[PDB]
Amino acid sequence: LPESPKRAEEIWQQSVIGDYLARFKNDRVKALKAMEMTWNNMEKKEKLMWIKKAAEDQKRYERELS
Repeated sequence: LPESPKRAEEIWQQSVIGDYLARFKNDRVKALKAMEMTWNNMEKKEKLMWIKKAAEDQKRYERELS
């Protein structure tokens, strides 16, 4: 029953989705496109906090399995 571990990009997406949806007046394909473009353009230094969160969620998954 434990949820699968979340990738760095997914954790970041969760943090910003409300804002992109409000921007694009709830055009969901466009909000998702915009987020895809943004993540793809982000430098490693900007992705690092999300990489860390993804590493911790792998540990969360492992705890929950045991």
